Amino acid sequence: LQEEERERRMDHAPATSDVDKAIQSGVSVDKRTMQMLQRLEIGVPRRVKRA
Amino acid sequence: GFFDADLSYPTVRTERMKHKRRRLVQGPNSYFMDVSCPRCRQVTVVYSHATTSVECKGCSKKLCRPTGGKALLVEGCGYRRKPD
Amino acid sequence: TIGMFNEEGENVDLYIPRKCHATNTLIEAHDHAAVQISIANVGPNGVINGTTTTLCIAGYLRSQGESDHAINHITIDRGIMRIKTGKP
Amino acid sequence: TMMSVLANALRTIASAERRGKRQVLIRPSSKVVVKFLQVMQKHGYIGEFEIIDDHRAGKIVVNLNGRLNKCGAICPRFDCATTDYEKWMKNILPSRQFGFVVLTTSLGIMDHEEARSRNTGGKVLGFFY
Amino acid sequence: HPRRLLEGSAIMRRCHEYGFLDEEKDKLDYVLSLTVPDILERRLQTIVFKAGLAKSVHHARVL
Amino acid sequence: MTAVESGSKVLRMKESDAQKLLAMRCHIGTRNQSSAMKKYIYGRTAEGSHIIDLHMMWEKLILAARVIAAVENPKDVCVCSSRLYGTRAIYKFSQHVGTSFHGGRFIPGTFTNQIQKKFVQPRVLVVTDPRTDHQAIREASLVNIPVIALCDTDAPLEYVDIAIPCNNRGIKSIGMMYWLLAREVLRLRGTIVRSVPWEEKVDLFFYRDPN
Amino acid sequence: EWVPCTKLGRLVKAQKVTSLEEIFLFSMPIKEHQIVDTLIAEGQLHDEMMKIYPVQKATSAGQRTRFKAFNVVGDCDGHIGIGARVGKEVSLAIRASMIAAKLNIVPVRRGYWGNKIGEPHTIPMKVTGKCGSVAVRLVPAPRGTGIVAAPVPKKILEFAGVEDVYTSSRGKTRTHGNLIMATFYALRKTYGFLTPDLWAETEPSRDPTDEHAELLAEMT
RNA sequence: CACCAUGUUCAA
RNA sequence: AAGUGUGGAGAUCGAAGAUGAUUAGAGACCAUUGUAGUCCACACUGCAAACGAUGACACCCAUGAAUUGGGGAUCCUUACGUAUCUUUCUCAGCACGUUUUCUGUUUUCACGCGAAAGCUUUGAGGUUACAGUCUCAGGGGGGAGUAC
RNA sequence: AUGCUGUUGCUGUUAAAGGGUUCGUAGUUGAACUGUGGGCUGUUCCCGUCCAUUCGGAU
Ligand SMILES: *O[C@H]1[C@H](O)[C@@H](N)[C@@H](O[C@H]2[C@H](O[C@@H]3O[C@H](CO)[C@@H](O[C@H]4O[C@@H](CN)[C@@H](O)[C@H](O)[C@H]4N)[C@H]3O)[C@@H](O)[C@H](N)C[C@@H]2N)O[C@@H]1CO
Ligand SMILES: [Mg+2]
Ligand SMILES: [Mg+2]
Ligand SMILES: [Mg+2]
Repeated sequence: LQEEERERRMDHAPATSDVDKAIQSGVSVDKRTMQMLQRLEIGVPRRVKRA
Repeated sequence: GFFDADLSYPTVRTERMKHKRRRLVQGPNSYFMDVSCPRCRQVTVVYSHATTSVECKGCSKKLCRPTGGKALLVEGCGYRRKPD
Repeated sequence: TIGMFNEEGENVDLYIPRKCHATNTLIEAHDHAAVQISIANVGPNGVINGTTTTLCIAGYLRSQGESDHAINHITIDRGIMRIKTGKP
Repeated sequence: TMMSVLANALRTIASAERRGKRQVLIRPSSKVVVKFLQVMQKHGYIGEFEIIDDHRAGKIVVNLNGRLNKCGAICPRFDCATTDYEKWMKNILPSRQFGFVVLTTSLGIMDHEEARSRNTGGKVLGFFY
Repeated sequence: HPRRLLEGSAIMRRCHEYGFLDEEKDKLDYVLSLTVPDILERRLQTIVFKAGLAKSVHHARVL
Repeated sequence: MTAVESGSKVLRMKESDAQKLLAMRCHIGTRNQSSAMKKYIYGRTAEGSHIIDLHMMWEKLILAARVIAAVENPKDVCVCSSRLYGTRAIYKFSQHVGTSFHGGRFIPGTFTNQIQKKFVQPRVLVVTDPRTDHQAIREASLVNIPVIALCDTDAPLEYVDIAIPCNNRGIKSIGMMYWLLAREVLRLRGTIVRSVPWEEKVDLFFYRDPN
Repeated sequence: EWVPCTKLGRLVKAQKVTSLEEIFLFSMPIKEHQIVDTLIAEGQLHDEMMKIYPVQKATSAGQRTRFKAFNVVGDCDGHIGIGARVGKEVSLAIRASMIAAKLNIVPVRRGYWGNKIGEPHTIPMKVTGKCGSVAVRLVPAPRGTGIVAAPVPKKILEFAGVEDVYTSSRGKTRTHGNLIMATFYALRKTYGFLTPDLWAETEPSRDPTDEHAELLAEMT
């Protein structure tokens, strides 16, 4: 019952996801990663940086 | 990944690394170059691994120096590699 | 038409066994690492169909570490998994 | 030093086939070792193979299809009369049903089954099954 | 082959002649299936018991 | 496995999908490198970390999903994690997809000791790590269970059939690979549709230190 | 009664898996000896004890003694199984080897020496099997040869359905623990050798636990 | 780091 | 290595031997010595656990740290990544870093093998599915490496 | 019986056994190549022009 209570208190998420708050500042990839993302069939994604 | 090695038609990355006799067909590493003398300026053909010390036939000077591998050309000389 | 016959054309042996799709190795009855993997054939809208592509791998090939290289080589041949990106 | 080039080639095929490879690189090659492989193609134990030209002895890249269990070379090349085929089948072959003993005869390099039909004898080269 | 047509038709002949194989068995693979009681049934001690001329098989060997 | 029989582009990675992978750092490998995962590396970055090819990540991700979606009775998939960072993600993948799940010490004999009362017989094992789940994999070698694994750059790939390359180390990186696989298996089944985004937040897949 | 625990024994008890070669096809471990005597008919399955010998463990204050019993099982139509268990009483280890020999049941490929005319009289190729140093080699024999073997391999080869065979044995055959299990390893290899009959491509099937997954969930 | 050698014959 | 011959040398350690001591005895260990020897020259010997208790020459053979010398770069993909610090003369230098590759001495690691211990591109693997070439030795323990 | 004489067919790290190392004759073994021909006739997707902007669409 303390395990059934704290399993309900833990399964709670904010309205904005931690991934949606991560894109909204920019993902800021590395040199090698950005040099890879030119090669893809989708190109370099939007909301990106090069650091 | 996702491309498998074909032993008949190996990758340029795989094949450039290999020893010259460990290639699929063995071949040279060396080449010829057209060396211009530092004074005197006349062109000479110098082998890349010239263990002898080649002389300028016009200048009378020696524009190469043997090493353990590739021979070292003198300072101030111009050279471009010849094909084949 | 697989397995030995009689000269009267009746299939004499019991149990024609499976063969590895990577190494063509006949899978024995005690080879308890030998697995079948069913991959869902999927349609144009990205939802699975009622048909699956099944590929079976021998037990020694999983034992060494070389099964994952073999599942790649099969699914490129079957056309299941793409070999490279398209051009940008 | 390398003594028998055919015994070298069949040993590298048999070794790479028990390892389950997809291709072998055979070095050096001969006219004998390609005539041995073309016996192994006709009864479908190997796939397509390719002879690379050096101005040396060549190299052969053989595509394996999983069907070969063991190929080997009998050294020295013992002389085999026509009455001696059933003796060589019981010694080096696993069964009378499958498996071939390759011989070099006057008519060519053939397996044991063809040479029995053409009523010829030869020196034994090797086997494949 | 000459040694199988001759001399393979001799061994099938003596099986049919002495009662080792009935006349349906003609393929030569039935000689490989003969047993020791298949031969012992053809002794005169056995037929004189089987034809009915004696009460027991030890009556037949006496007579 | 983003190649369908007709030839559509329905399964392929999109600029929204790959933007999530870059944000959650699930393409950064560790410093070390093994032979079997060497084909999945694109290149090495400065500070010596390995970068994983996002094509081969996505092709092995969808290939593992085309295997999980082709399982009627989804309880025959068992997904398991001995490392602590996985256990919350293992629970939420099991909730949306409907698979068995196990966390913590594996308790040997779960797959082989048949008179135990914790005896299960899955058809597909999904391990979070090939290394910390060595015991789950080694019993799958005994009772004919193929293995799906989230492999890092140095992974022992004996008995692993579909090795997914990712970053299984960090808390956000793990769970993003379970969100995206749960997001995908539900698409292949037809539960959710591919047009609208899957509303369910990734945050519940993340492990959170309850003390 | 017999309540099964494994999914294979649930399907054998429900007659969903009907024959024993449906288990051999998918490389499944048996794990329950009631599977075998259900699938094989009861009168067409013979067993008898190969060897019983005592093995001792030196302890403080004397020796511990347990008897190691060998059993062989199989109808004489291509199924063979050998199991070796141990026990304090000789009656327990004989009973435990019966349980063990059915779990190790395995098929025997049989073939022809010369022409093919009926049921196979012999093994289809030369095969050896090695346990310890004792390796026995089994060679195909002609149609009316018989089993030419030592009386410990000969009793195993009778239960495996092989009617005519040549046999060699290379080293320390008076150790019957390894002589028994080397005849078993050699007959087990008869479905391991890829012959040009089996070169053809066969269409894949579905596991009995794949196909009947909806029925097995109804036992829970 | 003083000295500290040995226990008849078979059998259980 | 010991040993031998003829010359040198002769410091130290030191078979033999001598004294102490320990011990039931001590012909031993321990302490003090001390001859031949140790060391060199020129001859002789040819006796090792002279070992990896593993004959030589080729072939194939999975993986990850290193190390020594030389060389080179900074539906099976048409190619690509470079730092550090010493520098008025055996100095167009030296060392390092990342990566190739040849040769050598190895190490924890896939098959396979072995009675096992273990071996494993450095085979003891590629072997009853037994043939690349040559060579030497063995055939229960002794007597006996003895006698002639 | 004895693959305990081994050509088939034995062993040699530890069970008996690789000889201290090189050179070396008799001996045995020894790399590739000069070629086996030809003619006729039988035998639904995806790639763009209209919508939308960290996730779509008719085509
Ligand atoms: O000849 C070499 C061979 O061509 C190559 N296969 C290589 O194998 C490895 C390589 O292993 C060695 O790692 C050593 C460094 O720790 C390196 O040695 C080298 O060191 C450099 C710096 N001193 C050189 O200057 C030096 O000349 C060179 N000996 C390598 O040899 C690894 O580095 C690779 N990561 C993987 C390769 N497979 O080894 C052969 C000689 O061992
Ligand atoms: Mg006394
Ligand atoms: Mg004292
Ligand atoms: Mg002194």
